[PDB]
Amino acid sequence: IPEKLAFYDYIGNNPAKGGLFRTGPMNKGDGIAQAWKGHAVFRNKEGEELF
Amino acid sequence: METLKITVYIVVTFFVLLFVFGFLSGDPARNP
Amino acid sequence: NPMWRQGMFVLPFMARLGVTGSWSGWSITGETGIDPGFWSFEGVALAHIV
Amino acid sequence: METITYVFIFACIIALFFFAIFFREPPRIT
Amino acid sequence: ELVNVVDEKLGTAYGEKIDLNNTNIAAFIQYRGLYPTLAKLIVKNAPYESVEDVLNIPGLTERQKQILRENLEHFTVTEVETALVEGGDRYNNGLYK
Amino acid sequence: MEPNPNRQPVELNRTSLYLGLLLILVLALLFSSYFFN
Amino acid sequence: MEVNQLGLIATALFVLVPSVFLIILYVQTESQQ
Amino acid sequence: MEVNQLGLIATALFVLVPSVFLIILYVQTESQQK
Amino acid sequence: ANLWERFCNWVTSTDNRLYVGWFGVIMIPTLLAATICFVIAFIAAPPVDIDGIREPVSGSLLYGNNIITGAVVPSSNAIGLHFYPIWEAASLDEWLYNGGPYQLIIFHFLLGASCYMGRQWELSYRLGMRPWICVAYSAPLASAFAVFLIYPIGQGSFSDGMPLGISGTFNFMIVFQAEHNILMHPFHQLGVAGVFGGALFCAMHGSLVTSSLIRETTETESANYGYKFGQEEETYNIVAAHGYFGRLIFQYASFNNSRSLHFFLAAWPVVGVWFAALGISTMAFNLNGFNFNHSVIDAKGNVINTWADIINRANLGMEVMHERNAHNFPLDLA
Amino acid sequence: AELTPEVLTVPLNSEGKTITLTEKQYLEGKRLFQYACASCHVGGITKTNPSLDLRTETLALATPPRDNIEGLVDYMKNPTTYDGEQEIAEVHPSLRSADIFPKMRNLTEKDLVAIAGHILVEPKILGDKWGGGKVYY
Amino acid sequence: TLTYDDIVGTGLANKCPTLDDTARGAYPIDSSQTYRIARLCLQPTTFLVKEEPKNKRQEAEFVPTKLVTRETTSLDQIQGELKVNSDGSLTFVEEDGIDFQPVTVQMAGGERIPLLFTVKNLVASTQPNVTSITTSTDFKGEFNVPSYRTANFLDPKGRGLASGYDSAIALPQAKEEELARANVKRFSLTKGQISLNVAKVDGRTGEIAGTFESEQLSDDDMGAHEPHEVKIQGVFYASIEPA
Ligand code: CLA
Ligand code: CLA
Ligand code: CLA
Ligand code: CLA
Ligand SMILES: CCCCCCCCCCCCCCCC(=O)OC[C@H](CO[C@@H]1O[C@H](CS(=O)(=O)O)[C@@H](O)[C@H](O)[C@H]1O)OC(=O)CCCCCCCCCCCCCCC
Ligand SMILES: CCCCCCCCCCCCCCCC(=O)OC[C@H](COP(=O)(O)OC[C@@H](O)CO)OC(=O)CCCCCCCCCCCCCCC
Ligand code: HEC
Ligand SMILES: CCCCCCCCCCCCO[C@@H]1O[C@H](CO)[C@@H](O[C@H]2O[C@H](CO)[C@@H](O)[C@H](O)[C@H]2O)[C@H](O)[C@H]1O
Ligand SMILES: CCCCCCCS[C@@H]1O[C@H](CO)[C@@H](O)[C@H](O)[C@H]1O
Ligand SMILES: CCCCCCCS[C@@H]1O[C@H](CO)[C@@H](O)[C@H](O)[C@H]1O
Ligand SMILES: CCCCCCCS[C@@H]1O[C@H](CO)[C@@H](O)[C@H](O)[C@H]1O
Ligand SMILES: O=C1C=C(Cl)C(=O)C(Cl)=C1
Ligand SMILES: O=C1C=C(Cl)C(=O)C(Cl)=C1
Ligand code: OEX
Ligand SMILES: [Ca+2]
Ligand SMILES: [Cl-]
Ligand SMILES: [Cl-]
Repeated sequence: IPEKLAFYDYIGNNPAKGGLFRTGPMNKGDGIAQAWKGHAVFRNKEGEELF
Repeated sequence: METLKITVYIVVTFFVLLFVFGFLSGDPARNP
Repeated sequence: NPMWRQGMFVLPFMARLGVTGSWSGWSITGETGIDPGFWSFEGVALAHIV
Repeated sequence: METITYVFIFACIIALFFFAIFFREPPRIT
Repeated sequence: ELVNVVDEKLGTAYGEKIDLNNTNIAAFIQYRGLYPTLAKLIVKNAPYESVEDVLNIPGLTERQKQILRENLEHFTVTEVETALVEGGDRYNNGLYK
Repeated sequence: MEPNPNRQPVELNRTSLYLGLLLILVLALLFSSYFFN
Repeated sequence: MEVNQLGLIATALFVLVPSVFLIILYVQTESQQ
Repeated sequence: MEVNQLGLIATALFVLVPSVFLIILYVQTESQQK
Repeated sequence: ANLWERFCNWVTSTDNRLYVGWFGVIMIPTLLAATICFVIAFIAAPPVDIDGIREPVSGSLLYGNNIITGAVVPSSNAIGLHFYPIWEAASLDEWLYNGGPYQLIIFHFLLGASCYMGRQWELSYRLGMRPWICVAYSAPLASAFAVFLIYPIGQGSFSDGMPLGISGTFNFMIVFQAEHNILMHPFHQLGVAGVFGGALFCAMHGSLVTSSLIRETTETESANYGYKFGQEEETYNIVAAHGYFGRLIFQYASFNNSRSLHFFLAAWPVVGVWFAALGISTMAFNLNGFNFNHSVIDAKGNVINTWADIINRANLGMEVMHERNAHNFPLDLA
Repeated sequence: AELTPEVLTVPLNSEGKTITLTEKQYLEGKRLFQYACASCHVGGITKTNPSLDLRTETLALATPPRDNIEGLVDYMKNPTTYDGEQEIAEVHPSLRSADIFPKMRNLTEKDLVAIAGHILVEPKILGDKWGGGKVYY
Repeated sequence: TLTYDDIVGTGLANKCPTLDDTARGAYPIDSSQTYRIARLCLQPTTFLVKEEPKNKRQEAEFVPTKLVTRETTSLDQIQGELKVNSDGSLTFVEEDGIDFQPVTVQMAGGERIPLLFTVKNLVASTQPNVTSITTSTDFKGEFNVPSYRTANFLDPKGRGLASGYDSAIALPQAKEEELARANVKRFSLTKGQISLNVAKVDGRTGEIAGTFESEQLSDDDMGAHEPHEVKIQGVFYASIEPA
C-alpha cells in the first residue's frame, strides 16, 4: 500500500476537522508527518479480529 | 548564458551609441 | 508533506494551471534538476510585482 | 517576521521618495 | 562521548616529550644535532612501535645512530593521531613565530 | 493643472468619533481573546 | 498561559488603524471654517 | 533566527504612533479655509 | 520633423521634471541595474565565498541577517581581478556562490555615478549656470572609486573591495587599520579635518545666518514664512552676523564677502575629502601610515613605548585574527 | 640604565674566552646588521624560515656552536644547516657566496666581528623580545 | 602541441588527457620487471548525492547536483607503485600527487554539499591473470577520506580542534551540554571505494584511459552534522612505466 494512499485515509487531513481560530498549516496541529506506522490489526484473546 | 551575453552586448551598444551621437548632435549650441 | 499540509494558498493555483517548478531546481511532483524556464513560481511572483 | 518588517520599512521609504518628488508642494515665486 | 583528541593527547607523553609518531618537525630544534637531517628521516619513516625503533631507520650513518641514542630520553611514542598528521601538518602546522 | 470639480470635503462629527471608537474598542475587547487563543 | 504571540500585534493594529482613521477625520473636520 | 518577540510590536508602534501624529496635523492643515 | 530630432530634443529638454541628458542616457540604465540587483541580493542572495576558501559568508536578510549585519558580499578571492559577469558562470547557482552580484552592482554603480557627475555639468550648462558643482561631487565620487575599484586593483582582488553593507563597512575599516595604519596617515587625517571641519562650518554658517534673519513674522508663526521663494532681497543681515562673529574671535577673522565665505564652505570639505580618497587610493599600493614602532629607545637600548606602540598592539590583534583560515604563510603580503 | 662594558662583554669562543666590545663596535655592528641581514632577521627572527632564530640559546645548540664571536664569524663565511650537515652558502649570504650575495663583497673581518657582537649583545638588552616576533612587539 | 599560453583560461587544464579511438591495443606485463604509475588523472563529470528520506523502508536514490566551485575538480599528477601479484593481478599503491580537491555541489532547493573528492592512499587491484592490460582490465580499490577541514580550521565563532576556543564565548553562562556537538570539534576519517573501467589502451606507449565511479562521504563540518553519501563519475587517464 503506498504511504500516500494510506495518508489520505486519515482524519487529520479531513478539512472538516479544524477550528476558526486554529491558525496556520495543518502541520502545526498533528505535526509534520514522517512515515506510515503500518496498518493496525486488533485481536482479542480468542484471536478474533476487532475493528 | 550565450543568449544573455549577446542581449547585454546589444543593449550596451545601443546606449553607448546614443551617448556618442547625442554629444555630436550640436551640444555646444544647446545652451541658453 | 505536500503543499496543502503546509498552509499553502496560492501555490496550488499556480500548479493547477501548469507552474510546477522552482528556479532552484525542484518541482512539486518531487522531481529534482528541472528547468522551468522563466515561468517558475518565482517568475510568476516577479511578473505580478512588476 | 523580521525580514518582512525590514523590507516593509524600506518599501515605505521608497514610496515616500516617490511622493516627495512627484507630489511635492510646488515652489512658487512671489 | 565528545572529546577533543588534541587536548587528550596533551595528557599523554606527547605533552612532555617529542612524540616520534605525531609531533610537528620543528620540535626537533630543541636538541643538538637533530634538525633538519635526522628530523626529516624520523618524520618520513614514522610510525614507530617504540622509541628505540627510530634507531632502525634504513640508511642512518653510525654517527646518526649515536646522536639518536643520546636523545632517546627526549623522545616518546604514542598512537598516531589522524588530526596531528593529516594535512602535512608534521612538516608545517600553521605555526610560525 | 485645472481643479477637479468633483472634489468634496469630508466630515466626521464628534458623536460619530465616539460611536466609532466605541465600536472599535468593543470589537477589540471581544475578539482579542480569540487572537491570543 | 501559552497564548499566540501574534495576538498582541493583531489586537494592537486592530485598535490603532481604524481608531487613527477616525481621529484623522474628526480633527480635520474641527479645523474646517 | 531567535529574535525578541516584542521587537515586532516595538517597531510597529515606533513607526505608527509618530507617523499618525504627523498625518493628523497635515490633514487638518489642508482642511483649513484657504 | 524626423524622430532623431524629437527624441534628442526630449533627451536634452530643460522642461523634464527630472533632467535626462546624454550622461543620463547611461546613468539611468546602469543605476537601475545596480539598484535592482542590490535590493534583490540584500534580501535573498545565498552565502558568498568572499575569501576563496570555501567558507561562504551570509549577507542577505533571508539567510539570517538584519539591517545592520546584512551586506552584498564581495566576490571570491579565487576570482581576484578577473571579470566575472553572469555569462562567465556555468549557472546562477555558481555565480551567486562566487559573489557575482557584487561585481555587477559596483561596476554599474561606478559608471552610473560618474555619469551623475557629468549630468551635473550638463544641466548647469543648459541652465546657464557656472559649471563646478560637479567638481564638488567629485570628492565623494573619488572616495567611492577608492574603496570599490582602486583598492581592489592595488591588492589584486575585488574580495578586498568594501562590502555593500553596514557591518561589512566596519570590517573593511578595521582590516584597513591593521594593514595600513590609516589613522597614522596624513591624508586620512586631512580627511578627518575635512569632515569635522565641514560639520563645524555647516553648523556655524547655519547658526550665523539664522541668528541674523530680518524680522518679517509675528511671535506665533514660523520665521521661515518671512522668506518667500524667489524674492530679490537677501533674507538676513550679513553685516550683523559678522559684527557678532568678529567680536567672537577678532575683527579680521570674519569672511565679510559672502562669495568668499561660500567658496570656503565648498573648498574646505571638498579638499579634505579629496585627500581622504587619495589616502585610500595610495595605501592601495601599500604606502602606509607613519610607523613609529619602537622609535623611542633609552640609553641602554630598552624600548620606551609611546602611544604609537599601543596603537601597534591593537593593530596586531586585528591582523592575527582577520580571515583566520585564509593565510598559510607568515607574511600577509596582500 | 646604560650600555656598560659588562653588557658589551660577549663570548669569543666555545672555550670561554670573552671579548669586550666598544660602543663604536656595537653601533657599527647594528648598522651592518641592518645593511646586510635585517631584511630577513629583523628583531632576531628569520622571515624565510621562522623555525630558526638568532636567540643565544638557539645559537648555543646549533652545530658547530654559534653562541660566540668565532662561531658567528665562521657562519658568515661558510653557513651550515642547524646540525652542521650541509653547507648552505648557495642560498644564504656569506663571504663564500659574495658573488651572488653582493652586499657581502665588502665585509672585512672586523665587520663580521661587529655583526657577531650585535647578534650577541642585543638579547642582553632586549631579552625575550629578541627572536620573539610580533608577540613581543 | 600546446603551451601554457595556449591553454590558460580555456578550462582545458581541468581535463584529463585522452587517447585516440584507435587505442584498442594491449600493454604486456612482464612478471619479472617492476612497474609504476607515472601519472594518474581523474576528471569528474557527474556528482550525485544520495537523498536522505524520512522513512527508511524506501530505498534512497542518488540525485543530480549543480557544481558551484567551477573547473577546480580534477585529480592529477598522482603516482605510485604498480605491483604484479603472484596470482597475476596488478595492484596500484598510490604514493603522492594532487589527490584531493574540495568540491561544493548544490542540490535542488539550494542545499550545498561540500566534499573532499579524493583517492588518498588508494590501493586498487585488477582481476587475476593480467598478462596484458586490455580494455577488459578493471581496477577496484578503497581509499581514505580525511576530514574536509584539517585540524587548525576555526569556525565563525573561533572554535577549533588543534586551535581556537573550546566554548561558545558569546554565551558566557549558557549550559554547555546542549552545545557540545558544536563546541567539541572532531576529525573524521572514513573509507571510500572506486572502480576504474579501462576503455582504451595504447599498447606501444603504456597509456590507458577509461571511466571511473567512486563513492565516499561528504564534509561533516568537523563533527557538527552527519555527512552525505556522494557518487562521483568521470573519466581517467594513466601512464604506466617500467620502474
Ligand atoms: C481569500 C482569503 C484567504 C484565504 C482563504 C487564505 C488561507 C490561508 N492562509 Mg492567507 N492571506 C490572505 C488571504 C487568505 N488566506 C491575505 C489577504 C493576507 C495578507 C494579510 C494573507 C497572509 C497570510 C499569512 C502571513 C499566512 C497565511 C496563511 C494561510 C493558511 C492558514 C489560514 C489561517 O490560519 O486563517 C485564520 C483565520 C482567522 C483567524 C479568521 C479571521 C476572522 C476575522 C478576524 C473576523 C473579523 C470580524 C470583524 C471585525 C467583524 C466586524 C463586525 C462589524 C461589521 C460590526 C490558509 C491556507 C498562513 C500559512 O500557513 O502560510 C503558509 C500564514 O502564515 N495567509
Ligand atoms: C496579465 C495576465 C495574467 C496572467 C497570465 C496571470 C496568471 C496567474 N495569476 Mg494573476 N493577476 C493579474 C494578471 C495575470 N495573472 C491581474 C491583472 C490581477 C489583479 C486583478 C491578478 C491577480 C491575481 C491574484 C489575486 C491571483 C493571481 C493568480 C495567478 C495564477 C493562477 C490563475 C488563476 O487561477 O485565475 C483564475 C481565473 C478565473 C477563474 C477567471 C474567472 C473569470 C470569471 C468567471 C469571469 C466572468 C466575467 C465574464 C465577463 C463572464 C462572461 C464570459 C463570456 C466568455 C461568456 C496564474 C499564474 C493566483 C496565484 O497563484 O497568485 C500567486 C492568485 O491567487 N493573479
Ligand atoms: C547604459 C546602459 C548600460 C551600460 C553602459 C552597462 C554596462 C555594463 N553592464 Mg549592464 N545592463 C543594462 C544596461 C547597461 N549596462 C540593462 C538595461 C540590463 C538588463 C538587460 C543590463 C544587464 C546586465 C547583466 C546581467 C550584466 C551586465 C554587465 C555590464 C558590464 C559589462 C558589459 C560588457 O561587458 O559589455 C561589453 C561591450 C562591448 C565590449 C561592446 C560595446 C560597444 C562599444 C562601442 C565599445 C567601445 C566603448 C569603449 C570601451 C568606451 C567608449 C566610451 C565613450 C566615451 C567613447 C558593464 C558594466 C555584466 C556585469 O556587470 O559583469 C560584472 C553583467 O553580467 N549588464
Ligand atoms: C572619529 C573618528 C573618525 C572620523 C571622523 C573618520 C572620518 C573618515 N574616515 Mg576614518 N577610520 C577611523 C576613525 C574616523 N574616521 C578608525 C578608528 C578606523 C580604523 C577602524 C578608520 C578607517 C577608515 C577607512 C578604511 C576609511 C575611512 C574613511 C573616512 C572618511 C569617511 C567619509 C567618506 O568617505 O566620505 C566620502 C564620501 C563617500 C564615500 C560617499 C560616496 C557617495 C556616492 C558617490 C553616492 C552614493 C549614493 C547612495 C548609494 C544612494 C543615496 C540615496 C538616495 C539617492 C536615495 C572620513 C574622512 C574612508 C575614506 O577615507 O574614503 C575615501 C575610508 O575608506 N576611515
Ligand atoms: C523604476 C523607474 C523606471 C521604471 C522602470 C520600468 C519602466 C516602466 C515604463 C515607463 C514608466 C515611466 C514612469 C516614469 C514616470 C516619471 O518619472 O515621469 C516624470 C516625467 C514626466 O514625463 C513627462 O511626460 C510628458 C507626457 S505625459 O505626462 O506622459 O502625458 C512629456 O511631454 C514629457 O516630455 C515627459 O518628461 O518624466 C521625466 O521627468 C523624464 C524621465 C525621468 C526618468 C527618471 C528615472 C530615474 C531613475 C534613476 C535611478 C534611481 C534608482 C532608484 C532610486 C530609488
Ligand atoms: C486592511 C485595510 C484596513 C483599513 C482600515 C479601515 C478602517 C475603517 C474603520 C471604520 C469604522 C467606522 C465607524 C463609524 C462610526 C460612526 O460614524 O457612526 C455614526 C454615523 C453617523 O452618520 P451620519 O450620516 O450622521 O454622518 C455624520 C458624519 O459626521 C459621519 O462621517 O453612522 C454610521 O457611520 C453608520 C454606521 C453605524 C455604526 C454603529 C455604531 C455602533 C454602536 C456601538 C457598538 C459597540 C457597543 C456594543 C455593545 C454590545
Ligand atoms: C634572507 C634572505 C636572509 C638573509 C638576508 C640572512 N639570513 Fe641568516 N638565515 C636565513 C635562513 C633561511 C636561515 C636558516 C637556514 C637553515 O636552513 O638553517 C638563517 C640562519 C642564520 C643563522 C643561524 C641561526 C641559528 O643557528 O639558530 C645565523 C647565525 C644567521 N642566519 C646570520 C645571518 C647574518 C649575520 C646575516 C647578515 C649578514 C644573515 N643571516 C642574512 C635567512 C637569511
Ligand atoms: C495607518 C492608518 C492611516 C489612515 C489614513 C487615513 C487618511 C485619510 C485622508 C483624509 C483626507 C482628507 O482630505 C482633506 O479634505 C478636506 C476637506 O474635508 C480638504 O479641504 C478642502 O475643503 C475644506 C472645506 O471645504 C476647505 O476649508 C479647504 O481649504 C480645502 O482645501 C483637504 O484639501 C483634504 O486634504
Ligand atoms: C525580468 C527579467 C526577465 C528574465 C528573462 C530570462 C529568460 S530565461 C529563458 O526563459 C524561457 C521561458 O520563456 C525558457 O524556455 C528558457 O529555458 C530560459 O533560458
Ligand atoms: C529582476 C531580475 C531577476 C532575474 C532573475 C531571472 C532568473 S532566470 C531563470 O534562472 C533559473 C536558474 O538557473 C533557470 O533555471 C531558468 O532557465 C532561468 O529562466
Ligand atoms: C523575484 C524575486 C525572486 C527571488 C527568489 C529567487 C531565488 S529562488 C529560491 O531559492 C531558494 C534556495 O536555492 C529555494 O530554497 C527556494 O525554494 C526558491 O524559491
Ligand atoms: O565669517 C563668517 C563665517 C561664517 Cl561660517 C558665516 O556664516 C558668516 Cl555669515 C560669516
Ligand atoms: O589645512 C587644510 C586642511 C583641510 Cl581638510 C582643508 O580642506 C584645507 Cl582647504 C586646508
Ligand atoms: O583578503 Mn581581505 O585582508 Ca587584504 O591582507 Mn591578505 O588579503 Mn586578506 O588578508 Mn589581510
Ligand atoms: Ca572496459
Ligand atoms: Cl576579517
Ligand atoms: Cl597565505
